[PDB]
Amino acid sequence: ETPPRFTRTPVDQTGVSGGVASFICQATGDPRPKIVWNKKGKKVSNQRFEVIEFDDGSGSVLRIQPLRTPRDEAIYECVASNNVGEISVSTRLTVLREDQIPRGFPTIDMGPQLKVVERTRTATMLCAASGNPDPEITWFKDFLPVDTSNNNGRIKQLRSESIGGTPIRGALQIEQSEESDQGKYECVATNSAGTRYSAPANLYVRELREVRRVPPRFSIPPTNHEIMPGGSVNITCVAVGSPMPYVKWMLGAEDLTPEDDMPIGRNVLELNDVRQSANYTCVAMSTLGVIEAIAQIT
Amino acid sequence: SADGCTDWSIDIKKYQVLVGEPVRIKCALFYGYIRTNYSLAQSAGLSLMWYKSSGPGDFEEPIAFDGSRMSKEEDSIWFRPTLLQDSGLYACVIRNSTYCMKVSISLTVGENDTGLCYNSKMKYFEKAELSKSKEISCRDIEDFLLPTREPEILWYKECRTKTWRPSIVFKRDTLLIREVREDDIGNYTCELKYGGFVVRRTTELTVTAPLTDKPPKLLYPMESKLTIQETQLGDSANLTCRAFFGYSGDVSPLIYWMKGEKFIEDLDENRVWESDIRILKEHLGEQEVSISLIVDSVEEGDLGNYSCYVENGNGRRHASVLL
Ligand SMILES: *[C@@H]1O[C@H](CO)[C@@H](O[C@@H]2O[C@H](CO)[C@@H](O[C@@H]3O[C@H](CO)[C@@H](O)[C@H](O[C@H]4O[C@H](CO)[C@@H](O)[C@H](O)[C@@H]4O)[C@@H]3O)[C@H](O)[C@H]2NC(C)=O)[C@H](O)[C@H]1NC(C)=O
Ligand SMILES: *[C@@H]1O[C@H](CO)[C@@H](O[C@@H]2O[C@H](CO)[C@@H](O)[C@H](O)[C@H]2NC(C)=O)[C@H](O)[C@H]1NC(C)=O
Ligand SMILES: *[C@@H]1O[C@H](CO)[C@@H](O[C@@H]2O[C@H](CO)[C@@H](O)[C@H](O)[C@H]2NC(C)=O)[C@H](O)[C@H]1NC(C)=O
Ligand SMILES: *[C@@H]1O[C@H](CO)[C@@H](O[C@@H]2O[C@H](CO)[C@@H](O)[C@H](O)[C@H]2NC(C)=O)[C@H](O)[C@H]1NC(C)=O
Ligand SMILES: *[C@@H]1O[C@H](CO)[C@@H](O)[C@H](O[C@@H]2O[C@@H](C)[C@@H](O)[C@@H](O)[C@@H]2O)[C@H]1NC(C)=O
Ligand SMILES: *[C@@H]1O[C@H](CO)[C@@H](O)[C@H](O)[C@H]1NC(C)=O
Ligand SMILES: *[C@@H]1O[C@H](CO)[C@@H](O)[C@H](O)[C@H]1NC(C)=O
Ligand SMILES: [Zn+2]
Ligand SMILES: [Zn+2]
Ligand SMILES: [Zn+2]
Repeated sequence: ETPPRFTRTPVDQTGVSGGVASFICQATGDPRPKIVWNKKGKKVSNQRFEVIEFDDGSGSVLRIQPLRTPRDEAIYECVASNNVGEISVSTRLTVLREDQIPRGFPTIDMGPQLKVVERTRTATMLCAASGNPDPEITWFKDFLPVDTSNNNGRIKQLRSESIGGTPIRGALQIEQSEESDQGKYECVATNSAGTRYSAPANLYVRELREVRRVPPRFSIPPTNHEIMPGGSVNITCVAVGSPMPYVKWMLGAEDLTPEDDMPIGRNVLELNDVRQSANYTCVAMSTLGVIEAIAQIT
Repeated sequence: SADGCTDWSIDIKKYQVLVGEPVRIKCALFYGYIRTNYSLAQSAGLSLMWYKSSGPGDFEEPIAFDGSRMSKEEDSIWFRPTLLQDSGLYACVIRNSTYCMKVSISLTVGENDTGLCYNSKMKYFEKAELSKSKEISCRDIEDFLLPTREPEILWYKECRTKTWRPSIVFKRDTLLIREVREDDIGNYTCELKYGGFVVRRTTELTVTAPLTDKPPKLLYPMESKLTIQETQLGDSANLTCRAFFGYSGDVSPLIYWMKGEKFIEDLDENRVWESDIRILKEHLGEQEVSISLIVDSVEEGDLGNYSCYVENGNGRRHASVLL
């Protein structure tokens, strides 16, 4: 048997009226501790306050769904209670005056929009936020924060890499979508001045569907031809797929077809005045994949 | 990844232009998602391909450019002029053998509404305060502006040519009002000629009263007086709070109830609750609102002083009634 040990401690924060406020408090111990939230020293009991526990069993989240500012502008306490000991921690919740907000408060330029996705296919949610100190994007799923400690699994986080003067984009990408991912999704922009929440967006996972897209394959691969220095040759390379791939001719690591008129599906390399042996390669690329096949001229 | 690209769903920037207008859409990847020149991804061995789908969920297809109407230049696509058929989603994709990233750019081409010089769906929106200055600019015309040339822009109010008062400056691509009036609400259409094609941008201006230096006004209950209302224990009791709110920013007004010191959230149960901030009247951004406190079933403990509180950045006011 062990006393409670805090693994995650809530942090002070500043919200906005009508927004939401989420405090996280995780603790480990044997037996599993029980978490209790106190507002102004008073255990919370309210329609506006929802206490959602992790499926880990260790830890809980206090959610203030509407913020009223004078009411609930206060100091809150997370108390982890064990069979053998009690440990407590405290935080400050400032609900800022919706009239007065600092210039660089984090704002949601664009939230996540509702999405419906096939089973076992990657579903991605986008968020765009900005502030005078460039914010940090976190994600809450069904009132609980989404944890990707590192990119070990399917639910990866994508971060924009802007150079400045642009909104920041954070994306929640779900690879190999299980059935259990559907529900409310909220993007949170955290900043030193305050934190702001995006409007919720439901993810709906539905029926598996037919394979519409097929990766590119060579229908007519380039054929080897052996014409000697006098002659001229036309080499045809045709690749197909769904979508149809762009097909370009390369010699080694040099691009031979221009980037503005790259043809679709079929590219014919016309060679005049050839004199020396070459290893030309036809590259057929699409959004699904890239493939390359080599024709040798001797 | 080799098997699957990293899709950035759609970009925040949307292009919406009238048909017959030249427009240039550029890859959002270089301008917000990754830090790289276009010609710097090309040097590193990455290729730039464009796809087009008619809708957000519909299938993507390759594009073949002709160079005259639809020309692919650097990291952008040029439409000279756009056609109604050009609407849809244009996916910017950069990839090599192992890397792949893509994002979708929305492009909408439409006709202007019947009898007007703009499409109501495609408008800019700006706010302004009375007695103060407001500058409206013709936005998103960088590609048409020469720093050494005057754009010769015409401005219309309500799709009609009007005579503008000398208080409005009209310098280069901007219209500046030195002192705004409620008369100044409306739709401003900016029209610029470029290469024989007319480009337009339309802004709708909303006008409000200036930011208040005064606190809210308590109508009922009156402050500095105690109004009495007591009822039977069996029937319900309703208490309304009417307040006037000057324009302190387009925002939800701070009007709430308080019983002595409690916030009507502690012992409410299903018995006491607030009225949900009905908005009685408003004009020029000033709102007359009301919130009532209701005791549905009366008890002896409900009796006592109930105080309505009203607050903005300039101050607050409380007034109380008795049950
Ligand atoms: C958005 O709405 C506006 C409506 O205001 C529309 O553009 C406007 O009307 C027409 C468009 O065809 C253009 O005005 C032209 O003015 C020139 C002189 O500058 C005239 O020569 C033109 O008249 C010709 O057509 C007449 C039709 O019967 C003939 O009788 C006449 O002899 C001429 O051949 C023409 O009227 C101009 O583009 C504006 N004008 C003004 C005043 O704003 C626009 O087309 C709409 N957008 C779209 C995408 O349709
Ligand atoms: C394809 O492009 C990507 C992105 O430019 C290349 O990945 C970079 O490669 C080197 C070392 O691997 C570094 O510049 C970065 O650490 C890599 N970035 C990422 C995101 O992987 C990749 O090498 C390119 N592949 C080919 C074959 O050219
Ligand atoms: C500015 O343009 C809008 C339309 O783009 C006008 O809005 C219309 O106004 C009247 C009543 O308000 C009706 O014709 C429609 O119900 C409105 N349409 C829309 C889309 O709101 C508006 O009146 C114009 N402003 C001025 C001052 O004329
Ligand atoms: C309680 O009584 C008040 C006053 O009669 C109600 O407020 C009015 O409600 C009517 C009908 O919804 C509106 O037409 C008026 O504009 C309201 N006046 C104000 C100033 O709010 C209130 O709706 C009642 N609430 C309940 C549910 O009992
Ligand atoms: C390569 O393609 C071009 C265009 O389709 C053809 O014109 C070439 O063949 C022609 O054949 C001779 C008889 C003459 O008409 C001349 O114009 C071309 O060389 C073709 N070259 C091949 C297949 O070697
Ligand atoms: C073509 O490629 C093969 C294998 O990479 C190589 O052995 C051969 O020498 C090349 N020929 C020329 C002319 O580069
Ligand atoms: C981007 O391109 C310019 C030339 O157009 C170059 O001078 C500059 O160094 C590039 N930016 C880099 C390498 O960060
Ligand atoms: Zn008025
Ligand atoms: Zn008037
Ligand atoms: Zn007082």
